[PDB]
Amino acid sequence: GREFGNLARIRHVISYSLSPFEQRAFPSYFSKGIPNVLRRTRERILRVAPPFVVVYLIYTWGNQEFEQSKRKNPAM
Amino acid sequence: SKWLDGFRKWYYNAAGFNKLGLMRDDTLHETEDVKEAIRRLPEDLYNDRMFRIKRALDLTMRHQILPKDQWTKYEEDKFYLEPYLKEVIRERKEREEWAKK
Amino acid sequence: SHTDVKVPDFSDYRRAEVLDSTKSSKESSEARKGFSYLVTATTTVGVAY
Amino acid sequence: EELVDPLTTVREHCEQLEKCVKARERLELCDNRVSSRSQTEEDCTEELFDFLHARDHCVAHKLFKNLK
Amino acid sequence: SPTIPSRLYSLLFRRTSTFALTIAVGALFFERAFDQGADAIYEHINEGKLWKHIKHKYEN
Amino acid sequence: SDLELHPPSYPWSHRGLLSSLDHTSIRRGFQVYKQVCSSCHSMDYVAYRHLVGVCYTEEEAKALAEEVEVQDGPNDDGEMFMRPGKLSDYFPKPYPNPEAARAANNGALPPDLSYIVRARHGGEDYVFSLLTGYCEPPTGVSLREGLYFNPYFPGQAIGMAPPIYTEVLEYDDGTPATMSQVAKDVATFLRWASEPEHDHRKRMGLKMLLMMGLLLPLTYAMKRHKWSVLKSRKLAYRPP
Amino acid sequence: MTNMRKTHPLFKIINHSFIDLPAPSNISSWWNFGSLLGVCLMVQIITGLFLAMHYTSDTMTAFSSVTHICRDVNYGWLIRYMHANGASMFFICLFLHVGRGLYYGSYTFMETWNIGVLLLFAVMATAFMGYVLPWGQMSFWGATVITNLLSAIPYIGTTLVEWIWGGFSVDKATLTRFFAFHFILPFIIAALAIVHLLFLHETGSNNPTGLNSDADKIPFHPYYTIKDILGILIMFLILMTLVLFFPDMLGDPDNYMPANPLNTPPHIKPEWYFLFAYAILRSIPNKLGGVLALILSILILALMPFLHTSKQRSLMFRPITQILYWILVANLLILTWIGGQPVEHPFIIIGQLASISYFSIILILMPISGIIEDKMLKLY
Amino acid sequence: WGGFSVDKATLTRFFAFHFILPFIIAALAIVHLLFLHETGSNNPTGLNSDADKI
Amino acid sequence: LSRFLGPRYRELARNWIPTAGMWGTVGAVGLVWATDWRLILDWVPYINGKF
Ligand SMILES: CCCCCCCCCCCCCCCCCC(=O)OC[C@H](COP(=O)(O)OCCN)OC(=O)CCCCCCCCCCCCCCCCC
Ligand code: HEC
Ligand code: HEM
Ligand code: HEM
Ligand code: HEM
Repeated sequence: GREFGNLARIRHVISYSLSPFEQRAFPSYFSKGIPNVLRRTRERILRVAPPFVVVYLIYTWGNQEFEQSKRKNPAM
Repeated sequence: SKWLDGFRKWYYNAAGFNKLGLMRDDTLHETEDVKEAIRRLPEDLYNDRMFRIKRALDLTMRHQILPKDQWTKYEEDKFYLEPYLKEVIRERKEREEWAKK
Repeated sequence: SHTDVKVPDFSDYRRAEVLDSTKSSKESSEARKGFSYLVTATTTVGVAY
Repeated sequence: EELVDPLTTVREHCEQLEKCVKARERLELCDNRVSSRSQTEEDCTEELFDFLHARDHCVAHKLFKNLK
Repeated sequence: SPTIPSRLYSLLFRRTSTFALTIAVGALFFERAFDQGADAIYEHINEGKLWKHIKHKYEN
Repeated sequence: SDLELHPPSYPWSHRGLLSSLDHTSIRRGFQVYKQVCSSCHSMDYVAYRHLVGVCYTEEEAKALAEEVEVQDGPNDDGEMFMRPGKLSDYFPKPYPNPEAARAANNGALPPDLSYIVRARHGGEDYVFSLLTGYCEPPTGVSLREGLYFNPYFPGQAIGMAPPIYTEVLEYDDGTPATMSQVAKDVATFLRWASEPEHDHRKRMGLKMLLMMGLLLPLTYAMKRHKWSVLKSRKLAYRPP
Repeated sequence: MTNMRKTHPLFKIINHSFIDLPAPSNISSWWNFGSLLGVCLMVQIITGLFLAMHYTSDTMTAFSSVTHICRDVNYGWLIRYMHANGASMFFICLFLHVGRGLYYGSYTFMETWNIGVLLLFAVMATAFMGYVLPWGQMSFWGATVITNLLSAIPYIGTTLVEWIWGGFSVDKATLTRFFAFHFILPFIIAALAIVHLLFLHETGSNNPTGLNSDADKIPFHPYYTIKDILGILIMFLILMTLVLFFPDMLGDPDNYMPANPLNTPPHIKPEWYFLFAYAILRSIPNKLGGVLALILSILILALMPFLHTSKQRSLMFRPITQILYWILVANLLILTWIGGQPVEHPFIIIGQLASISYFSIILILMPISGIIEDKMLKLY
Repeated sequence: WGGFSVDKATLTRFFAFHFILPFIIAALAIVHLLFLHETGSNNPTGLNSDADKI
Repeated sequence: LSRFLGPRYRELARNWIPTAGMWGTVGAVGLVWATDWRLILDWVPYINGKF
């Protein structure tokens, strides 16, 4: 839309918030930050990682093929 | 068949909009036909849809998902927007055919 | 009914000195505001440097 | 002539290692194959390069503690 | 006895002009203290290598 | 041959992230450059006043400038003349033009060593491996006159004779002048000549690291403090 | 009455663009990146202005002026290396901004996308001529190579290249006009960024779910104000550690030698942000075909909104096209690696397969995957 | 000056500033047009010309 | 693009062919005149006197 006067039509929705001075800025940061991060990692790792694994394999293979191509052949 | 139905449930779980509580028709991109079909909805389904969208945006904002008992299960995903979308699409094809001839 | 609504529990997010509902505020609000504004002031000092 | 460069000592000590003498004997085989022949166009730059690669890796591990 | 941020809020952090004055005074003292600390850390890491550590042998 | 050789990694005293140069080594390397390297190579972007506060004092660098004779002019009748050097004078060129350098150095042009650490792969490791890596050529390699085998040079045929040996000069501080020590000193001096801001760069990096180690958690705490209204907000849907 | 922030005609523009702008609550850190780009642009301009205070665009003194900046000007080395590493940081932020737009379906904002494509072309041209400006070996030889590929155009190409050169090759006139154009183009980039923001604020911004975020929107101030300041501070951490600790890990050593038309380098490359386009051009064994391959690679990036055949906008709920997207990003990484390698075995066939897979993934595989997803989700 | 007198640094920084200021002048002219367009133009009679505008 | 495949759109295209061809003639003549193209201006009789 354009401005906060009219963006959408919402009926029967209640929301609750507290002051920033009455809540902790890091509420149980590690104890619930670790499992959420591993949950997101388990959701995305099978889509993200194997292309970059293929890139690493292709990079290593092409490099070692280049140094084997630079060497000489014993036939002469 | 049954194998295709099981694979389609597996793909429904892999899509991941059920973890935010969304239905199938909530995730449609708002084109002209989709906005017209949304405008043709009854107010109860309209309010349910926009509360589900607001809750999904809030969950994405805090990078979390719903509890697994609150996920949208596969056999209760009712296609509410689909007949309105078919009506809008068919009348737009009729207008397109009339303008074409 | 509008009296049927209730604010849910925020005690997982609240500070330790506002966790008890049977004790008053205003003898700990200055400490919380001083902590947050000390964080802001130290950030401002570093940015100014 | 009585003042000793530490680089020579570190270099010969690194020539007393394991893969360095395998590169040494490979370069010896290259030298005997090339020098004891006529009408060839083959050099021993590769085996010499492997020998200096191993030897100078060993030297660069342990040279600068002997320099003031 | 009140907590130290409570005293800081009651004296300095309440008014915005006093907040800015506290920020400026802390900027001077923080600049001086951090310059001393960082110079000491860098010189302790690089003892005997800088010019200021060896210039006494050539000042004659 | 087109096949080449990587120089190894040497443990320099300035190799660390916050570790400075050793200025005594730079002073010795400047002595090595003056007594050996300056006959063929140039330092067109380095002057004597750059040595003040790094390797030499004001009077030491002024004596170093005054011990060489530089070009000045024109006078009142438009004639060039020689004068004693000054602190603002740059390091003197060995040749007036590169064609004279090519004629004097058997066709080859000795490059200007002001960025020779930054213009070569490996940096001062390459210079240390080149200066200490002169060896006899292997069998099957025929080498012309005026060319010398150096495996670290690309093509393995350099036009530079081996310029340093043991007692190639006498140090002022009594350090024994072995080939490796002289090569390390001149490599440290060339690294300083390529990057004269190196110590100040690392000191500024240390100060930046300490300020960002202070400022990342504080700005993160400010962001989380302002976003805690949204991140703890509860929602409820109550249709009638 | 006294609500000056919404009544003053100057102040209401800043208000409407940065304070009371309704933004989606759920946008991730990726949405920071474009703001970083603007800040990085400002940084470039500022550093460039101070670099313009001591640089001379003369072929006998350009390298000398660069060395005088790095040695004699107080903190001139800092300004120069902040300028170079800020160009690298600008291209990093451009790549991540474009990748966000590709992933989250933001190309359906078509005018914003097209103004972005024009901005990307302008920034690439500006960075190319700016890299020509220090007049090292690699600057001169890269300018010569790129202008020869421009001369590959039939029947008008040679006259156009001698018109751009101002003569027979890269010379004094080329360097001086490149300094003039490198000065003037970032201000046009800033004006095009104003047009970019105008079109986006006309249409609103997207969220990672791809849904209508009108139900949950927040003011830009102070949420995204403090979030983009945190992003700017992280970007300045990475930029300043790149300047003060590893100043030469992205640059090339042969640019520290003066330009010699007699001596050619054994291997000529552009900088790292042009290497994927260099590998795309170099893979086809033709000149005009390679130039058209580079131009049409950036042009199919522009053509991307016409290939969207899915009823969902973002890729958050589209795993097959997610896999294809990450294969495409992986292929771009491979092309960037190949562009820095010389033409021997097997780099030619690897670059050829990489470019073929790049065009096949963008043009063919993604709409087919979207159609398969629409079948699998029982849409039609 | 960047020195004791008017020298090379003065000329180079004057080239940079003379290059960069007309674009700031163009931006200030855009602000000038906006601040005029909030209220329209004046007429030589100095009266309210709202009844006769083209 | 099957939206514009009909008799009305074919009639509209047929009606707008001569205007588009005349505009293409305008563009070609302007391009030849502005670039001073020798492949065409060497054939026009009065233009030959300036070469
Ligand atoms: C089948 C399941 C996965 C395998 C078995 C493991 C099961 C583990 C079960 C435990 C739960 C794990 C967490 C689950 C999270 C969500 C689901 C998920 O991640 O699914 C797997 C994922 C996507 O699967 P999906 O996209 O649904 O499959 C489409 C097929 N119809 O990803 C995949 O399916 C794998 C995708 C692999 C892609 C490989 C690409 C190789 C080629 C890359 C080339 C790159 C370079 C190209 C260069 C060209 C030029 C040289
Ligand atoms: C005259 C005999 C010289 C002396 C004394 C020094 N150098 Fe030199 N150098 C000389 C020539 C003719 C050349 C070019 C030869 C060629 O084959 O190209 C060089 C070259 C170098 C280089 C560049 C190596 C490269 O890969 O380009 C370096 C780094 C170098 N020389 C170092 C160096 C040092 C440190 C010296 C003082 C001990 C020194 N050289 C003296 C000629 C002469
Ligand atoms: C209008 C603002 C700008 C001015 C006045 C400017 C000016 C200059 C000058 C004088 C140089 C030469 C000094 C040097 O070599 O470091 C230079 C180099 C360079 N500029 Fe800019 N520049 C500007 C903006 C940009 C932008 C927006 C970019 C792209 C991100 C850019 C990219 C570069 C690059 C890549 C170099 C080469 C750096 C090097 O190799 O040393 N410049 N610029
Ligand atoms: C010159 C560099 C650029 C600058 C300064 C710039 C600036 C911005 C800014 C400030 C935003 C709004 C904040 C945000 O969402 O990140 C934005 C968004 C956007 N930009 Fe750019 N941009 C640049 C390059 C590009 C390019 C090259 C493209 C095209 C590929 C592009 C397309 C977009 C799109 C589509 C959005 C909308 C994001 C969304 O709502 O999802 N931008 N840009
Ligand atoms: C940089 C040079 C300047 C440019 C490009 C510029 C541009 C313009 C333009 C386009 C207009 C509207 C057309 C008009 O009424 O003439 C205008 C009007 C005006 N300008 Fe400027 N201006 C400039 C300098 C100034 C200066 C120096 C002043 C202050 C003395 C000024 C004060 C005004 C005023 C008061 C009007 C309103 C005219 C009226 O309604 O009577 N301008 N200017």
